[PDB]
Amino acid sequence: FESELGVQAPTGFWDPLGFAKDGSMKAFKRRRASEIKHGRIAMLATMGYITPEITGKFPGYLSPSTLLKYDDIPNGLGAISKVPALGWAQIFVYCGYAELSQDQTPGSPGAEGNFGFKVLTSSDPDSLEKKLASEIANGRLAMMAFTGMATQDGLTGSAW
Amino acid sequence: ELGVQAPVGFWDPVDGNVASFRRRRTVELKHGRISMLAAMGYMTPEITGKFPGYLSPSTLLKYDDIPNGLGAISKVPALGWAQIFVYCGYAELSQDQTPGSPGAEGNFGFKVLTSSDPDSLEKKLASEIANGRLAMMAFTGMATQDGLTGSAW
Amino acid sequence: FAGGLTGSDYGGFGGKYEWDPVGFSTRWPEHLAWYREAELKHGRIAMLAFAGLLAPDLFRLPWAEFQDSSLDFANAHDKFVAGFGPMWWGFIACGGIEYQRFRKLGLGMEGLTLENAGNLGWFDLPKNSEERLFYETAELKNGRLAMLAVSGIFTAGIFWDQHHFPFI
Amino acid sequence: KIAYLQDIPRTIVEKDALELILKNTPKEQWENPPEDSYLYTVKAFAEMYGPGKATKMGWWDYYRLKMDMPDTTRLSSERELQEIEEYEKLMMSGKVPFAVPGPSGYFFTGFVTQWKGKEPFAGDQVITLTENGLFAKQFLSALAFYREGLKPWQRGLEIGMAHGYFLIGPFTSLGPLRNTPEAATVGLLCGCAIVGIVSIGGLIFGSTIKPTRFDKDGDKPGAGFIEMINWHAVGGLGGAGFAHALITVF
Amino acid sequence: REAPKVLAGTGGPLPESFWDPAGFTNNKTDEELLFYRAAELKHGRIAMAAVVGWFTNASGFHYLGDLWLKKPASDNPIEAFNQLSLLGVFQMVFFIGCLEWLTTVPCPPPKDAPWDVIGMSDVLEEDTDENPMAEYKKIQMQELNNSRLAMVAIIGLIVQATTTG
Ligand code: CLA
Ligand code: CLA
Ligand code: KC1
Ligand SMILES: CC1=C(/C=C/C(C)=C/C=C/C(C)=C/C=C/C=C(C)/C=C/C=C(C)/C=C/C2=C(C)CCCC2(C)C)C(C)(C)CCC1
Repeated sequence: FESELGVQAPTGFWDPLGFAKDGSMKAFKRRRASEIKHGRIAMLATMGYITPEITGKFPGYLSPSTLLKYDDIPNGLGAISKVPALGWAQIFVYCGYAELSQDQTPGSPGAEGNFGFKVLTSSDPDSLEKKLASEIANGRLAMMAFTGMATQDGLTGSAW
Repeated sequence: ELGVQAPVGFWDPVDGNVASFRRRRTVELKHGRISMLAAMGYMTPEITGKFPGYLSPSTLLKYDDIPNGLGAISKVPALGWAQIFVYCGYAELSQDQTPGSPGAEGNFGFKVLTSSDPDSLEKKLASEIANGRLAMMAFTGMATQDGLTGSAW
Repeated sequence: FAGGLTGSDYGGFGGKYEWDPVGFSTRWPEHLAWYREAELKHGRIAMLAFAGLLAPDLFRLPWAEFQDSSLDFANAHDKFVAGFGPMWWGFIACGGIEYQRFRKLGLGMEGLTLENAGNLGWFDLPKNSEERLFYETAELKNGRLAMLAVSGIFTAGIFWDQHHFPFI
Repeated sequence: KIAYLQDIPRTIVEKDALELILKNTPKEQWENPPEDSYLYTVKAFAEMYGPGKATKMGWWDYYRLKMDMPDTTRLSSERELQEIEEYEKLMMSGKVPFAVPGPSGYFFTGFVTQWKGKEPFAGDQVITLTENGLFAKQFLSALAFYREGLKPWQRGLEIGMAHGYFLIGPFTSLGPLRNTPEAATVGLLCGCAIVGIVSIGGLIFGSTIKPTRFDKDGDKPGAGFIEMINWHAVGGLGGAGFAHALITVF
Repeated sequence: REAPKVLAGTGGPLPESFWDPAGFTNNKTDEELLFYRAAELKHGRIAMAAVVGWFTNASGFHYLGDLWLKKPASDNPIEAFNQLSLLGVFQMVFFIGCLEWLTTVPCPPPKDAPWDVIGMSDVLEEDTDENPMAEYKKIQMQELNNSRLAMVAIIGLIVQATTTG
């Protein structure tokens, strides 16, 4: 496989470690499904750190019983022990459904990153590859940005 | 057909298909039912009081000690609302939308529509969805009231 | 099974249950009218009995003899019947209603059949013909449940000394 | 139809009970019930008491008759008769409803294991789960003694390694010198001695019985078995030494 | 259904109710569905033994582990795992590793019924008509329904133990 949505321009078929010399045709889609899912999580993850930094923490109470003004929970690592395990369980449940929804089993329409969002469905103006490639490329950038951001929040100690 | 109403048309300045509308319809009716349950559910801890009582887990003879519209918690009934959440899932995994051949039909277990009073299609199917839409806005508006405008009444 | 009586049908995950595991219907088919009449009348009274035990706890009748505390479900009976009392007021009332049932089905209840059983004729809410079938099963299913419910209420409440809605 | 089974008074036997009798009794016995069969008593009495016959009995005679007839509960119903008629059919067809012994009894596992083997008259071909199941067959076939493609010395080496490694334990522990500072070299020597003794026995077997299932074509008979036994001795030495080395080092 | 017919009449609350309220089986091939069952039965069979092992250990019977540690280990099975000597755990892993190797490579189950690790399919009938036998489908239900209950049961034990003691 050398002609999918991943080959943008600055690098060609970038497989230095040779996962494609033996990458089966379904393995590409499986790994592509992994890449699309990873990239979309990273975009949500990145927003989830840069947005509470500039925009203040949620005006609210997070847990109506355990006094969480969103300000005692820091933006970054360590918030895992600050957010309640149930608010952690409830986001785990919500993400649990989002895959136990319309299936992403091998060969299913959910297995190539298609789920039915269609926020940006341009009327096929030679832009379906543009939006697809942009999502993949941004997800690749978001994953790299997050890992640096995670190391930023860890090695320094807090936030950035 | 179905939920098309009278004061407005298809009200789609944004689905607009068949299969996608069917899934959206299932979401619409589902959200409608909960709001109607929640709206009338919120008015009851008000007049008629916090009706509950009897021997409950860590809440024996609890007169629905979960106060306010949000319910709070503090091991008062709201922890028992998780049992409502769990048993709500049981009906959501047994009498669900995957075997729900029409939009949001659960085969009418109660048979209320078998001439007991509701009817198939026509106004009743349109009245259910329209009432659900009103309650969903009402429940959300009631959520704003409890948050920053006192309590319900 | 049991004539055309609606105890079965519309009865859960299976459409029809037909629970007669002693054969009291096949062995005594002439009494299917009597059994329905008894089963229904048991359900209606039990449902009023369960809804009974709860409402005196909030409102009390203006008879001014029942208007006294400590008359729970373990002492109200033996207290009201006097040297006559309120219990005879209820019993006379039940006689008036039960006499009406005699007139409709004759003195020996000869007119009692497998379709008029437990049908006093009070039709205000029901509509159509299939709903009457649906409502008749809804009647019994509620009625049979309350018959076991008040049975548990009376036994558990007086054994464990509860005397109130939790009955525990 | 049969004469005495018609118009029989209900007082002699009830209708349902009589039908149950007729169902339980085989059809060929209706005409002349054998003897000591409830139907025999029904015939011997219904031909004496009935509409055209003696219509009355003494109280004691009727009491004794009522204790000779079935009491409507000692007779198998239709489903029980089906159970028997099908269980016997299974048993005679060479299939056994699989059962497993328990606390003085057996639980039926609800499985039909075909019992008679390919040779139905052969006594050792009756197929059981523990010897003729897929796992049992593949486990026995994959043993060193049976594994396909193994040279005889390889089978001997594998079996000997197993035996030599195992045989050290019973001596180095709970042995005569179990508490001595060494307590394991003694076990090593005893295990090697046991391996040598059983290898000598195998050599006796191969020089007397001379199995020829391991010999390659055109070889001295029993040569494969002798090679297997010699390499079992070598493997026993090796396994004993390896177990001793592990015990001493660790 | 087509392909889910190979695992038909074997799940749901009642035996013939294909539950799947997520579409995890539709569009999947026959071998994949059979492999999904092989995962289900293997999880359930271990779960059944796991629950039994949990209860015989949470009541006070941990002989091998009381005689190896020379002290009565704690009744809490999660905490008793830590106290159990590391030699015992490694041997426990190795024994299961040998069993998992044994079933897979040397004595593989068939490809049409990948859960027949004992291999009854070569002596079983499963398609006869006798009543006092041929209830093998019913005993398949009891294995699956019990095992499914054991799966959620053992998770409840671990989750509650690791959280609310
Ligand atoms: C979850 C991560 C993930 C996965 C599954 C994929 C998967 C894929 N990418 Mg991809 N990619 C990723 C991340 C990922 N990518 C990131 C972060 C970038 C930005 C650098 C890219 C940039 C990129 C380009 C430019 C192209 C692809 C292409 C592809 C496809 C074929 C190549 C292949 O087999 O890659 C398999 C990938 C993996 C097996 C990931 C293994 C990662 C190793 C184990 C670690 C790498 C070092 C890591 C950064 C260390 C982190 C440090 C940490 C420990 C502290 C395939 C669908 C090509 C394509 O679409 O061809 C048609 C293509 O042209 N990707
Ligand atoms: C290892 C787990 C596992 C696996 C692989 C299967 C596999 C299967 N089940 Mg099954 N089941 C399980 C556990 C499992 N089951 C448990 C625990 C229960 C009890 C509720 C059931 C109850 C059940 C019913 C009632 C039925 C099946 C059926 C089936 C078959 C259809 C495929 C299917 O449903 O999805 C296969 C794929 C999965 C099950 C994916 C596993 C679940 C994913 C990973 C998400 C779950 C994560 C969870 C929410 C969080 C974990 C903690 C949790 C305990 C709270 C298939 C062979 C149907 C069948 O064959 O009937 C004919 C059917 O009707 N199952
Ligand atoms: C342990 C005590 C017990 C209770 C407490 C109980 C309760 C109910 N059983 Mg039940 N039951 C058994 C015992 C008990 N059942 C046993 C041992 C068997 C095997 C012979 C059995 C079988 C059936 C069948 C075949 C049906 C059935 C019914 C109902 C029903 C109605 C609900 C509704 O219709 O309102 C309720 C409340 C019908 C059904 O609807 O089940 C939902 C029906 O078809 N049951
Ligand atoms: C208890 C149990 C069981 C059983 C088990 C068994 C049976 C085991 C066995 C085991 C064994 C039995 C093991 C063994 C091993 C062995 C080894 C591991 C060996 C090795 C050896 C070696 C290595 C050697 C080498 C050498 C040689 C060959 C010669 C020269 C010298 C040398 C030394 C080099 C069962 C399952 C039933 C159940 C329950 C559990």
